[PDB]
Amino acid sequence: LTNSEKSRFFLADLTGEVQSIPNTYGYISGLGLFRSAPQTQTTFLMDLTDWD
Amino acid sequence: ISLLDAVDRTSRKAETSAPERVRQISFPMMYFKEVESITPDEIQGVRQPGTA
Repeated sequence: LTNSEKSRFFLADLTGEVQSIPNTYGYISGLGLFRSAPQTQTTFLMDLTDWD
Repeated sequence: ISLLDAVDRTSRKAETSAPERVRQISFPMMYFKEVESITPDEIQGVRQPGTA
């Protein structure tokens, strides 16, 4: 019971809100493939070795 | 009533008194009527002044 439309002396009912939230996808992040490798420097190096 | 008048002792004359007078009157009275009405349109969805 807030107020009527175009009149401050009658009442109407604010029944409720209708929230409309955006949809997000999380399949790949849920797969859990990547392993966390914390580090201190801004760049890192790797060695590639092959007897062949 | 009136004032007595002197008369003689041997003439034996005297004076009398007049009778009364009776009348009758009537009275009409006054009438006043007031009418009101109550309708649901006066209560339906009307805000009470001084209240939110």
